[PDB]
Amino acid sequence: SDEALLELAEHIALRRENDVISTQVAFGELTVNATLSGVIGLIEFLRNDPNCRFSTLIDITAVDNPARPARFDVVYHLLSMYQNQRIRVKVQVREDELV
Amino acid sequence: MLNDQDRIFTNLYGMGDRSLAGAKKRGHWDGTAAIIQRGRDKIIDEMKASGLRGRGGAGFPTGMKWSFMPKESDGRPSYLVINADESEPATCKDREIMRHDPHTLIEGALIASFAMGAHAAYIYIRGEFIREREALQAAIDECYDAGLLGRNAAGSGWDFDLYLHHGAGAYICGEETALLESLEGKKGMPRMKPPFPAGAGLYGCPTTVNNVESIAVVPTILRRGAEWFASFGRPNNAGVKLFGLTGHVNTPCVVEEAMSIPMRELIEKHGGGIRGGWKNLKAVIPGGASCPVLTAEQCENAIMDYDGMRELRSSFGTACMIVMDQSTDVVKAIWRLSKFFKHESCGQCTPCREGTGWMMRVMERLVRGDAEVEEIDMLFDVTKQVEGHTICALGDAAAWPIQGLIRNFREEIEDRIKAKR
Amino acid sequence: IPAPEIQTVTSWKVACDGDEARGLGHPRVWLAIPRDTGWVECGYCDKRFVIDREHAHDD
Amino acid sequence: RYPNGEERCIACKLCEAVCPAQAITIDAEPREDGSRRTTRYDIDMTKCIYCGFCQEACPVDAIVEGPNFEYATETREELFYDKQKLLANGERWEAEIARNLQLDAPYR
Amino acid sequence: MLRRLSPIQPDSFEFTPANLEWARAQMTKYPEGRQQSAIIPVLWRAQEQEGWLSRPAIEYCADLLGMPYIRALEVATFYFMFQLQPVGSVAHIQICGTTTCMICGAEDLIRVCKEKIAPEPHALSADGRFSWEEVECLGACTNAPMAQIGKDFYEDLTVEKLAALIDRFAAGEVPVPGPQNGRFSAEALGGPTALADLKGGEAHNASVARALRLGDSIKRIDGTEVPITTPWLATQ
Amino acid sequence: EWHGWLHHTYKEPPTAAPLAHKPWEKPHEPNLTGSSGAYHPAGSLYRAQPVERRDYDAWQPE
Amino acid sequence: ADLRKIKIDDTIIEVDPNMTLIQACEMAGIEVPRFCYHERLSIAGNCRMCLVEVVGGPPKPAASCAMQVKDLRPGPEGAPSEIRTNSPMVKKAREGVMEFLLINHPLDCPICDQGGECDLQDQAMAYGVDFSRYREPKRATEDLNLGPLVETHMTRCISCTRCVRFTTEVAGITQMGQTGRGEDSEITSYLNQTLESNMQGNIIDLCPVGALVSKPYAFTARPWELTKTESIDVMDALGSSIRIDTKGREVMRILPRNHDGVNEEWISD
Amino acid sequence: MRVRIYKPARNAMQSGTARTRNWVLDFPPADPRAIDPLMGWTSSDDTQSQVRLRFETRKQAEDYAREHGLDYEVIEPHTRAANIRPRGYGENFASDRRAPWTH
Ligand SMILES: Cc1cc2nc3c(=O)[nH]c(=O)nc-3n(C[C@H](O)[C@H](O)[C@H](O)COP(=O)(O)O)c2cc1C
Ligand code: SF4
Ligand code: SF4
Ligand code: SF4
Ligand code: SF4
Ligand code: SF4
Ligand code: FES
Ligand code: FES
Ligand SMILES: [Ca+2]
Ligand code: NA
Ligand SMILES: [Zn+2]
Repeated sequence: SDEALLELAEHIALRRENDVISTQVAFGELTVNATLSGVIGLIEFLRNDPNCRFSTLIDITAVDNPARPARFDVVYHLLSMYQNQRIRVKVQVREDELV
Repeated sequence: MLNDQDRIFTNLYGMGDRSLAGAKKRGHWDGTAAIIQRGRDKIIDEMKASGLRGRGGAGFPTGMKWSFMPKESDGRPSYLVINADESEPATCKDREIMRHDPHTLIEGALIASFAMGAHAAYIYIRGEFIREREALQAAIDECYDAGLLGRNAAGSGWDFDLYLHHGAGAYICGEETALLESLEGKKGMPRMKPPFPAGAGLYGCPTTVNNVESIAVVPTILRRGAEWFASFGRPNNAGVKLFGLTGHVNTPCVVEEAMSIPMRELIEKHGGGIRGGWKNLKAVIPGGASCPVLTAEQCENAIMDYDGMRELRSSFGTACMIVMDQSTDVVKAIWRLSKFFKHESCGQCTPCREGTGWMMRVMERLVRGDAEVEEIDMLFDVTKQVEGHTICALGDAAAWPIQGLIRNFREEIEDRIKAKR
Repeated sequence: IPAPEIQTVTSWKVACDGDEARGLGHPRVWLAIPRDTGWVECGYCDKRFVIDREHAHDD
Repeated sequence: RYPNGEERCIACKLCEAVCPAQAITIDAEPREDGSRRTTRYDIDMTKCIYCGFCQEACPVDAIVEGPNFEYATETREELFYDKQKLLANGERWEAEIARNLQLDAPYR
Repeated sequence: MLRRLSPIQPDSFEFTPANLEWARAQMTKYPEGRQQSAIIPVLWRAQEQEGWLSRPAIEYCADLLGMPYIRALEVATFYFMFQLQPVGSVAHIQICGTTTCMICGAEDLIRVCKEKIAPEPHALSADGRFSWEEVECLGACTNAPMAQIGKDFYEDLTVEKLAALIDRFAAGEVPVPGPQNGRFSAEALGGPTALADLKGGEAHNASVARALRLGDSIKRIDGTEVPITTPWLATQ
Repeated sequence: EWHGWLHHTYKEPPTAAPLAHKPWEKPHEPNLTGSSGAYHPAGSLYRAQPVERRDYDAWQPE
Repeated sequence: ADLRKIKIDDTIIEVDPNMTLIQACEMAGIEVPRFCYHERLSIAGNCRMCLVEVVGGPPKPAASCAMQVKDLRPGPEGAPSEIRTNSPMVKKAREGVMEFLLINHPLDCPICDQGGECDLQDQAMAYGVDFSRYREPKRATEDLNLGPLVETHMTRCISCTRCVRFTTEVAGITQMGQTGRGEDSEITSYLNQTLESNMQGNIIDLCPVGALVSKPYAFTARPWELTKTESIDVMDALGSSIRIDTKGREVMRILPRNHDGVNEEWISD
Repeated sequence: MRVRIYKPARNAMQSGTARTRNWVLDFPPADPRAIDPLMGWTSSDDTQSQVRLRFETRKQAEDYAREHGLDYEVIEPHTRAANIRPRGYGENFASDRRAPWTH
């Protein structure tokens, strides 16, 4: 599943180059850092794309990082029951910025 | 074999005349001025060629050690300290040199001191050797009267003073840096290196520490010659060596022999053989307490020299042996050494202050068989935690005897556990 | 305050654990009786150990 | 208390540190005889979650959760237990508490 | 074993005039400002004079050499030849217990000591005249089993011979030290196996010969027994 | 004495297997909540002598 | 000013050659366990907890507190000398020394004032094994009479001699020493007299274990309860940098904090 | 209110330096605490003192206080400079030492 998640991350980085800032696979989980302006387009691609069929939204939450210029992270957790895989999407948000 | 003509210590037993005149009859103090006028470099270069190696326990090339000393004085005086502590449990060779053939030690001190550019030498003798110190002090006073020591020592044109200093019962004070601490009026705790003694030793001045037998041999090598000394023994194991035969031999004694003599020939020739015949031999500790024990079979072809004992996974040490026959409890023998090392650790550094006691108390239970068999491997592991992790080599010396027992007599330890359980 | 318990011992080193079976006391500690005063007290249970000087056996 | 009648608590404060609800408050001084003992030992029973972490953390089995569960009160402040109240509970329930400790000792 | 000073201490210490003279000579063997080097020899002489090392002696010798008291106390407790409490008034028997003497019967010798002197080491006999202790190797292992009494080694011992020796000390005699089995010094029993021709040159070995001449084996040294000489002061 | 048996914690009744008691133990009391013997904190207004609290000593004029 | 390059683990760093390896490691932000070494005391080298591996040297681990950078043999061709603080040898050395430190240490943490801010607890957690192999009786030690400021529990002493080195070098008194030999060697004051120094309270900080503790502070708090305020002392005109530890409304103790230009890291009694 | 921006100093009781890397923005207690009469607990109406923020650099702490209109004081830290011993361990045995080293 580690090789599988790295392969899947390349597929996303390739098809959504401008949405994706970077990807990471740590502790067996794939995290995608995305731009705020492209997060909706990317999550839509993840939902509908054949290789990555992330049609279950597990949840959305935020993390506060006061030491950072963009203090908030908004985190999207998505599950695919058909592909049997998970993904996390993270976007950095400034205070008073709209998501 | 060695014959009287080739024996350096010719009055080792003190049977002959012990006066200064009697020593001169035996060739000592003979042309000391001429040797010194050969210069520092020629003497050092000759000691290097003779192949002499430290007789204190580690066997480091002596001439090389002398060449670490500075050639010019930078304001700090140089010192030679002669190590007469001799508290290693099986070692008694140095006792004879100091009380019966002192003039070999005194002259070697002068020549060695000149070779390092030292005007003063200090002999550190163990405090238990009360009569040896009185006898050695009497010889030093004879030499001062004869002019062999003092303003123009032996007519050589070198101002040399020889002092006698004694300890008060610490085996760790034989360690070279602990000796300097004891000589300065402190409790004898070793120093870490660096600084090295050639850089900062006694009083923070350049110092060389040599064993009594290392120095006492110097004048004869220079008089007879480096090639003669290197004739005896195997290559890289040169010279004649004072041996101690102790334990369960017919006639225990101290004797001078060539290096690399077979162990059996040494025992049979001078020890009178094993008590009850060679087949009664059980184990031998070949070079003092800190040397791993040897089985009866390993001693068959053992060659008494630095390479021979290393090849058998043991150490040459001081070359004084403990011979144990088939009636000896070997686990009890090694245990009593663990008790010795626990008694002697200076307590400065953790792995030996705490480790030696732990090793002793596990060994005591192994003597009685009051242990699990898994504690033998545990004990071996504990010794490895001490060895190499301490300030001074006493930590190592406390681990090797136990490691030798486990490597060579493990079945005897496992029998005691089965015998009791 | 008087001690809750006194034991007389013939050794200068004692161990106390609250005298309770199989892990029901306090952590086991070793205490040294000074030769000057001849008694020591457990820091956990306050038990006092008192040396029997005439029979006190050095180890 | 110990079988010798002395308090088991030595004011280590491990129970106060582990308490998830911060229900324990302790103050200690050296006693007149020099012993390490508490002068205040409060449990706020309206903060406590009855998790038993304190008895797990105690190194001397001083604080325990006992078998009693029928102590409903008519006023809230009757549930602010001070040191003497807790010690009185231990002196009345010791026989059952000690037996329970023996029964569960093989699993602790 | 904890190294502590005895709880009962003499009120004062003072070197005898000849021992104070001897001590000052010892300080001249070491460079200027290094007189603290003489602490061990000077402390040893204090014990020799009195038979044990007392607190006033340690403080007296610290003042003589300009050391702090704690520094001098460290020396006294680190070096185990110093007796920090009274020992037997007549003699103190030190029996080697290390391996070579152990496998040659040292433990049987210790059994003799417990029967004749005292059940435990460092304990005075009922008279107050004898004490014993077990010590590590004394560097006479070819003469094992052996013991030290006073200044002298008594070597090649046996339970019978050691018992007899203690009886002579108890009667006020000083038996001859050295090998008790007829050996000379350290050569093989039954004649040297090397340097055999020299036999006859000297009656006794160096240790025994000096002991017989001076008779100070168990004598409190007052400093008037050996002349005080400093030949090194001429060298400059 | 009987609580453990009545709640099935112990198999045998205290008649057959009596509980060991230490000499410093105290007799059982029921719940005293609605009575005058109810426990109250030292600073309670029920106490009628509530313990006064402070953490510093004040200087007193001469 | 001829800085020398050295490679520590995987960090190449340039340091004064007179630095010891332990000082260089801290400059590189690499943690090295220690008990006996202190920045402002003479190097002792007795705890053996700071042992590191010098790549290419003899198999013996080296005490990083005592080895100057210039003592390291230069690397081949002039490459920077390498030392490892992460190798299996170092891991085994640290585990071995920690085991030796604990075999005779008393099971005192609940009643010991050091608990919660103890270097022995913390480095045992980080650098030791989680179990014991020691099955023998432990050493028990008598306590000292050092006066009304320092309470002693000498069974806890790990023989680091920080107290001796501070009182002798910094406080300038000669009352403390280490008598005896071996595992029976005791840290002590001469004649069991109370220490005479208005700088003696500093040994409470310096002692890494609860052997030397504060009598006035004894048993009153645990380190995790305290609110810490960095302030300035007014008991004299030096203006020492201090830390005030409060619990609720009350100050519970006063500790020094470092100021190289005023009080270093000491305060008076 | 007024906040403190400072780098917490090493605990003198310990030699570790891991709790000395971060900057903190603190809201120091604003009014006196009181003693609860009933149980003697420490009472407070100052919940703002519960807040303790953590930063990696002084700039980050100073920025946050500025973006949030907080009056702040920055206390500068006192780093301990390395005590470089020219002779290292060897100074313990220097010939010119005032007194012998005690080990
Ligand atoms: C614990 C210990 C004890 C030692 N005892 C002695 C000794 O008694 N006599 C001796 O000559 N060397 C002894 N040594 C060896 C010295 O440290 C040093 O290596 C030697 O004296 C140098 O002299 P050499 O090279 O001429 O042999 C001892 C070493 C250690 C670690
Ligand atoms: S290894 Fe033993 S004798 Fe050597 S310094 Fe360490 S504690 Fe002292
Ligand atoms: S049982 Fe109650 S007092 Fe004990 S730790 Fe849990 S919440 Fe705290
Ligand atoms: S009850 Fe136990 S854990 Fe709590 S302070 Fe007392 S001894 Fe420590
Ligand atoms: S010094 Fe540290 S490890 Fe030792 S008992 Fe105290 S808190 Fe525990
Ligand atoms: S008392 Fe403390 S500072 Fe002194 S040597 Fe022992 S552990 Fe080190
Ligand atoms: S073993 Fe006894 S004198 Fe050497
Ligand atoms: S810190 Fe280096 S040996 Fe102690
Ligand atoms: Ca009490
Ligand atoms: Na401390
Ligand atoms: Zn107890």
